[PDB]
Formats: sequence, structure tokens, C-alpha cells
Amino acid sequence: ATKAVCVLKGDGPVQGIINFEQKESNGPVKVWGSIKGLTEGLHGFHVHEFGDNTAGCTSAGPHFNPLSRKHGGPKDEERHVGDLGNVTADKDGVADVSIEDSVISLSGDHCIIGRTLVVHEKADDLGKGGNEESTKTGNAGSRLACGVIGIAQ
Amino acid sequence: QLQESGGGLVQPGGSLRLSCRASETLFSLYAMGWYRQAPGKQPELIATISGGGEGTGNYADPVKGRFTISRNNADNMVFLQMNNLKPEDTAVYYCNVYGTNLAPWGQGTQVTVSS
Ligand SMILES: [Zn+2]
Repeated sequence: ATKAVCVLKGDGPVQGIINFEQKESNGPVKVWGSIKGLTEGLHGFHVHEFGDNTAGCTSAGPHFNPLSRKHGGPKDEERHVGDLGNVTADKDGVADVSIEDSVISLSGDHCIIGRTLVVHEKADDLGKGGNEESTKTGNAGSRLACGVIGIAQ
Repeated sequence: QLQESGGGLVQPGGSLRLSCRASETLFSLYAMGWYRQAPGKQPELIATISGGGEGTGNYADPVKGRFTISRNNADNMVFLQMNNLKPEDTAVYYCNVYGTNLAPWGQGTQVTVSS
């Protein structure tokens, strides 16, 4: 029953805490927590490849893609491993994150421990935007806050 | 829930401004797109607007540089300004959310380009 946690920080006011739980090996992962300081609405939410914070969130590299697929939404088969879709901030700017995903893992080749969770400035178009960038990042915009994913239990 | 208007017949090179009134619950996700749909085909996403403030727009390749998407937060409305229209643009246009579960489609508005 592996457990992980991530403290999202950035230059601006967006900040949060996101926990992860995987009861069985290679089974679904629960992702739950809270982000704040966001504009109301949808915000891209991804696991990026590197747990490098030397030059801010930019050092995290691209979306975690150990299978070298194209960007999509979490429900699509063609997707990055770290494509977690969008989180929703209310009028107050608080996104209550509740997600269940079977592509990310806390072990094996799809392990995200030691990589970087990142919340984005705008919505992820899930790869349906009809342009090249949509097949890469989903046009979610700049990185508002991020953090290395660490072992919790 | 979603109500589009502003379409019609326009000669090649002309222009149009589609409008859509969306419910406040759908608008408040601040991820709105215009899709175009040809007969028998699936609706493709054509323009997106998301983020705070006045919003930020992104465009699919066949319309980039000719179409602009915008929104009015107070009126909960979305707009597609289409310029330099071509026959390939002929389609029924719909406005919906994106980046999440699609809401029930509206009636859309037909756009025909021909001289
Ligand atoms: Zn991706």
C-alpha cells in the first residue's frame, strides 16, 4: 500500500498539497488534495519527467512519457503516462483534487515517485485542439506551481 | 444550456461573428471551445479559450490567423470572429466546453461559404 505526497509551490500565489495512494501493486492510484490561488476554472494537471527544481518548474522537462505516445486526456488510450487531465478551481480559487488513475503508478516502469507534479495556467485540451502543441502539452500554458513527488509511508 | 447564433450564407472572403450563450455553470469552468462539423463527420475542435482575466485563445491549424475566439464573463457568452472565409469553412458550428465531459450539444448554427 504505497503512499506518496507532493507539495506544489511556485513563484506566484498558487500552492497546494496532493497525496497519492496505491493499495495493490500495478493497481489504480488515488490522487487527492487541494490547490489554491488558481483562477476559477479548469487547469492542466500533469506529471513531468524529472524531479529537478534547479531552474524552477521549467527544469521538470516534458510530460512523463516512458512509452513515447502523444498527449491526450486520462481516459484516452493514446496519452502520456503523466496526463492527468484538468482540475477545477472554484470561485475562491480552490481546486479540490480527486482523481483515480490506473496509468500512473508508484512502482514499476510507470513510477512517478521522484518526478514532478505540475499545475498549469490554462485548460488542457486533451489532445483534441487540432494543432501540434496540442499533441505535446495540450496547450495548458505556463507552469504555475510544481513539486517533486515523495514517499509518504 | 447552450445557444448558438450568427451563422449564415457568406461569399468567399467575407466574414461572420458567431455568438453563443452558455449557462453560468458551464461558463464558470472557463474552458470553452467552438467546434465545426461537416455532414456525416465528427465535430472537430476549432477554437479554445481558457484561463482567467479576458481568457486566452488557441486555434486549430486550418483557422489560425483567420478566426479569433473571445468571451464576455459578465454575460456568460463566447464569440467566434471568422474572417477571410473559404468554402472549406462550410459547416454547422457548435459551442461547448472542452477539456472535460462534453455537455449536451445545442442546435448549432450553419455557416455556408459560396458566391
Ligand atoms: Zn501529456
